[PDB]
Amino acid sequence: ISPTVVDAVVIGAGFGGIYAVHKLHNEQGLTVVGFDKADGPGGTWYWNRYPGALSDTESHLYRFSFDRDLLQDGTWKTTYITQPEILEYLESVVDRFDLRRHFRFGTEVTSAIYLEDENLWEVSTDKGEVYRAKYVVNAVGLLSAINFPDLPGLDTFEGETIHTAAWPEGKNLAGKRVGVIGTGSTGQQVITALAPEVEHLTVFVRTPQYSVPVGNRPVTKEQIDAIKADYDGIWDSVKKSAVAAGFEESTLPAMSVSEEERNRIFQEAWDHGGGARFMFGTFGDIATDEAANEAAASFIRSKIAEIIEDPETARKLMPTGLYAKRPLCDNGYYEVYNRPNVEAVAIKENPIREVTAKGVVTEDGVLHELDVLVFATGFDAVDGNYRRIEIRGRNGLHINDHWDGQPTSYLGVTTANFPNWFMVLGPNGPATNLPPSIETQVEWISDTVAYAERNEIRAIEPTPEAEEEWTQTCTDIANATLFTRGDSWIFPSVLFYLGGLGNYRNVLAGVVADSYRGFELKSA
Ligand SMILES: Cc1cc2nc3c(=O)[nH]c(=O)nc-3n(C[C@H](O)[C@H](O)[C@H](O)COP(=O)(O)OP(=O)(O)OC[C@H]3O[C@@H](n4cnc5c(N)ncnc54)[C@H](O)[C@@H]3O)c2cc1C
Ligand SMILES: NC(=O)c1ccc[n+]([C@@H]2O[C@H](COP(=O)([O-])OP(=O)(O)OC[C@H]3O[C@@H](n4cnc5c(N)ncnc54)[C@H](OP(=O)(O)O)[C@@H]3O)[C@@H](O)[C@H]2O)c1
Repeated sequence: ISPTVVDAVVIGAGFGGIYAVHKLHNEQGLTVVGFDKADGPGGTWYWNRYPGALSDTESHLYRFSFDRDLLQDGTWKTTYITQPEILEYLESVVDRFDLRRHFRFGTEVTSAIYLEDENLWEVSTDKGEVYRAKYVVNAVGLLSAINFPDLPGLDTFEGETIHTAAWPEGKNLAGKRVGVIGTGSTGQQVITALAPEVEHLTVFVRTPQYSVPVGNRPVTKEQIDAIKADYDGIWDSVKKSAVAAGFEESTLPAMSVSEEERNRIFQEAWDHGGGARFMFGTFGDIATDEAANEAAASFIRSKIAEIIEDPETARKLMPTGLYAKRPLCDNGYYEVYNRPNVEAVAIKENPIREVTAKGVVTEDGVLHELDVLVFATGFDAVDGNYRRIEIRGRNGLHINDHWDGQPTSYLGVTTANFPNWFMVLGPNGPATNLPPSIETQVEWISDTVAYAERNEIRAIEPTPEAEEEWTQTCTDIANATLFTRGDSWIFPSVLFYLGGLGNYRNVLAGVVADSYRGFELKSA
């Protein structure tokens, strides 16, 4: 059968995909079809329904900003929002802009083959059908594939095995014996939510992490209205900031003030709450200066030692090393360990021997009775959802052979040898990866497509020299941080632009004004 021919294909129905379909169809009038493996929209907020799921950014900012009427209709109950609220918000956006009919849900894109003679992309699905399109927009997230630790004799357990990425909604664990492995952001959130309802909780710790409070407080009607009356100024300042989190970012060097004043600013941020506020709203050299970083790390350690009453229990949860990741927060995570029904096992000192029929025995002889075992282990990286599908550009070159070593890009949204092919939150993009960052990229992509249609452009792609130049820029910015030292969230090659959202917006604007510097344009 002959494929369906459309202007644009969109892959993924999260924040990015929803916005791209709305810009491409409703604004520019282009024919558009979108896909997602999920049975509905939501993206990461469709898949992740574990108890405790929470926004890392505050409620009034964890949403779209492009529509002024939609912002004035928003509502929320606490300073942060849960997964059910975010899912309902994205579902209502889909209905408000009549986007649902443009999507094929429950469908996977299995291949994308560029045909140079026709200057069209051939897209085929796991369910049989075939499309051809002029532009492909990839909003495929960072899901990659779930991680599962193969513990000896796993399929002996007569209980339930649950991974946080596949939580069966409505599952009731009140009154059960539960184990959790994993103490990342997801583990901390699940541990906090389960502990007041379960009969017993056993946390298998491998590497404790730094975490600050979140400060999720109730909100009144008058506060929501105050935010709504200054919405334009609020978004204008967020879009010029570096981390786009709602606070003023400090330029004050940490070791330049007295120890009393340093302790006061740390404590004021800690009482407020916020991972980003603590790392970037207190001083300006926590990520760049050794002594500044140590000061913040040991302040968090002293907070953990005050909270946890048992000193032997505090020791197992005491983090060490550079305070240098994407800043975690929590809603009473440390206090959980003072409950008498919560036990912590340090896997490095007391490793798991192998799991029995109804529990896990460890190497000192103790078997912990468990009804269910929760796996809060992670996934992989950004390139995971790109490398698992057949993507072939000019001369049929595979995306794996093109990114033979490390995922590269030009300005985070394109790559050489792959014309009319764009990435939302791809490699070499900004580390800040929230809605306002998504809006920036989807808006650049939509404008570039409009520019091509108006000026009769048949194919745009970046030059290899422009791509290499962008890689140099991301590595130079990265090598001024402490992150590089040792190995941070990286591939030996950098993986993110760390200049902040405002500097990233200035780069994108300059490229367009300079007549799309870096891109070859094939006319006619
Ligand atoms: C619990 C949690 C809390 C978070 N909180 C924050 C926060 O507050 N701030 C922040 O900045 N970030 C946060 N993040 C992450 C960030 O918001 C997301 O990375 C971002 O929303 C990505 O939006 P997206 O639309 O690009 O991708 P996603 O939401 O990940 O959606 C991508 C979609 O593409 C689909 N897809 C992928 N490959 C294919 C394929 N081959 N065929 C078909 N469909 C495909 C997937 O099914 C998926 O639904 C959080 C993440 C989690 C898990
Ligand atoms: N960008 C944002 O704003 C934002 C916000 C929220 C969430 N997120 C994303 O959410 C993810 C974090 O959630 P997550 O907790 O699922 O991932 P994670 O950060 O990778 O945590 C996985 C946890 O499981 C442990 N673990 C993994 N394999 C193990 C094994 N074989 N044996 C024992 N323990 C094992 C890890 O310990 P070790 O560390 O010792 O290996 C770690 O504690 C990341 O992808 C992050 O980017 C992002």
